[PDB]
Amino acid sequence: DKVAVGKDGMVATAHPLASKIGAEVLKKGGNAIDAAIAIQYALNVTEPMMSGIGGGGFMMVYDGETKETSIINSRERAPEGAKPDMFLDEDGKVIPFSERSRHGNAVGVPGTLKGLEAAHKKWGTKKMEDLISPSIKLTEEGFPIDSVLADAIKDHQDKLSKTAAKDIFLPDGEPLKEGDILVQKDMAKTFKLIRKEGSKAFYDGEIGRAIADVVQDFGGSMTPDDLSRYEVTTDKPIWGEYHGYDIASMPPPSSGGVFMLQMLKLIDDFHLSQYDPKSFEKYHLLAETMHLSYADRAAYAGDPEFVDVPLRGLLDPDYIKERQKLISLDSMNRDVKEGDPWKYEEGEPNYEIVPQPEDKTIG
Amino acid sequence: TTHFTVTDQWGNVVSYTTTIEQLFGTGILVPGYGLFLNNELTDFDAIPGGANEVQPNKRPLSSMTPTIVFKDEKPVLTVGSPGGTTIIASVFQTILNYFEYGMSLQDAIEEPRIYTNSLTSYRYESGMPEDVRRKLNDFGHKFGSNPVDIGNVQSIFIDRENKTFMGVADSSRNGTAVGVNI
Ligand SMILES: N[C@@H](CCC(=O)O)C(=O)O
Ligand SMILES: [Mg+2]
Repeated sequence: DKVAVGKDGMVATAHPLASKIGAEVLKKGGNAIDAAIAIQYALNVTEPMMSGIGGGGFMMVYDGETKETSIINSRERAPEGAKPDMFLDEDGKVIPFSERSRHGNAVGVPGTLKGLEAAHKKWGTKKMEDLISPSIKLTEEGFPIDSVLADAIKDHQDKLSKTAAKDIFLPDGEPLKEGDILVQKDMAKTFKLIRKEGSKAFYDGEIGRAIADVVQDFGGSMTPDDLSRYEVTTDKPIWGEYHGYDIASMPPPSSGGVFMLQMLKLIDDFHLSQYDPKSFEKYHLLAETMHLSYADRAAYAGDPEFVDVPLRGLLDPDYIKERQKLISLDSMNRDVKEGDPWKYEEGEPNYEIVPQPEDKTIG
Repeated sequence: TTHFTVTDQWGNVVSYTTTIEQLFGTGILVPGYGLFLNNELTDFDAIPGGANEVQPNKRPLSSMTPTIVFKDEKPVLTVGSPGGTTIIASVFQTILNYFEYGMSLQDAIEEPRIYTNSLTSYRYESGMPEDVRRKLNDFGHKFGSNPVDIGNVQSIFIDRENKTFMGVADSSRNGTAVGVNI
C-alpha cells in the first residue's frame, strides 16, 4: 500500500519489507530514531544497491522536547592517500566514469554505521541489538527480491561480475529474477558482529581492515588508519521560508539544501499556480530556473571545512532579483552561467571554476 | 541512494537520505563480508582546482536533500528523494506541487517531473504531453524522445487539525507507507 494514515506514528520507506519493520519499533513504544536505525539496516539488506554501512547519509531529526533540529552527517571521507587528480589518466584526461566508478580510489570511508550509533544515545531508546536483529534474519534466512532490485542486478551484470558479488548476485550464470530468494550469509555475519562489539568492529576491527584490503586490491589507498580516524558530524540545518513556511534542509557539503531553496526563491515571484501544471509555461520556467541554480552549484558547492560557500549570497533577496532577470517566458536563456553571489557576501572564492564533463548516474 | 522518513507520537520527525552512490556503489562486495562499497568519492569533480576537487579527508559533495517543512515553528511536512543530482529538482518540485499548486500530497509526488542541469542535459517523467514537449523543444530545449522515471519521494505530512499523520511513497519504486495506531 502506497498511501496510509496513522495517529501514534507513521513510516514511509523505499521497500515494503523495511517499512513494516520500522513500524514494529513504533508499535513497541520505540521512537522515530529507533525506527529510522532499524530501517537503515533493513534497507541495507533489502535494497542493497541503494544504501549501506559501506556508504554515507544525512539524517535530519526534529527533537521532542528540545524542539531543535539537527542532522547526523555521516557522509564518507576520502582517505589520506587520495589525490586531487587521482581521477585523471596518465595523459591528464578524466578517466571514463564507468572505470572511475569501480576503482579502489572511488571508495570513501563508510560513515553510516557511526552515524546510526551517534543518533542512538543522542536520541535512541532501545537496541544496542534489538534494532539490527530483524535485518540479520533477512540477511541470514533471505527474502524474495522486488522488481527494482531484480533490475539493478540485471542492469549491472558487468560491474557485478568483476567483484566478489558475482557468487551471490549472479549465482550460476545469470542474475536473480523477481521472486528469487536473496541470502546474504556474509552480510549477516558482519551484522551480528556489529551487534556484539559495536561500531569498533568497523573502524577499529577486522571489517575495517578487510575493507582496507579490498580498496587496495582494486587500486585504492585506504588503510585501517583512515577508518580509525573517521568521525561523523552533526550539522545545524540551512533554513528558508517560502509561501509562509520554514524549510529545514541540507547545508554544504550537500548542494541540496541551498539550491532547492534557491530554486523556490527564484520561482516564487512568478506564481506558477496561475499556469496549468502540465503547461509549456511551467516547464519552461522550471527548466530555466534549474539551469541557473545548477550552474551555481557547479562552481561553488563543496565541503565547507575546506571551502567557503556563499550561503548568504546564494539565497540573497537581491541575488534572486538579479538572476530572475535571466528567467522569462519570452525566450530560453542560452548563456547559462554562474552568478556572482560574492557581491552579496563578505569574502571571495578559495578555488576556481573548473568546467566538467559527464557522470553516468543516468542510464 | 534511498530516502525514508519516520514520525512518532512524541513529535519526533526523521527525514533521512542515505546512499552508496551508483547502484551497488563501486560494485565491490567486501569478500567474506557481503558488504557493498560506495564510490561516493566520484561525486568529487574529476578535473581538480574547483571547490569540489578531491582532497584527503574531504567529503565529496552530495545532492541528498532530506528536508522538513514547518508551519509556525512546528514541522508539517517531510520530503526527500534519491536520483543523484536530480534530487534537488525532485524535492523542489514536490514542494511546489504541495504548497504553490495546493495539490494533494500524493498528487504532488506523482506529478511528472523534469530535470535539467545544463543546455545539454534534459530528463522528463512520462506524463508531459507531446504537444507540450514539442513546443518546449522548438523554443530551444532538448527533452529526449522518450521519458525516464525521476526520483523516489517518500514524504510524511503531519496533520494537526485532524491529529494524524499521512505518509506516502513514490510509485517509482515499490515504496510503502504504514501508519501506527495505539
Ligand atoms: N551521489 C549522489 C547520490 C547517489 C545517487 O543518488 O545515485 C549524492 O550524494 O548526491
Ligand atoms: Mg513518479
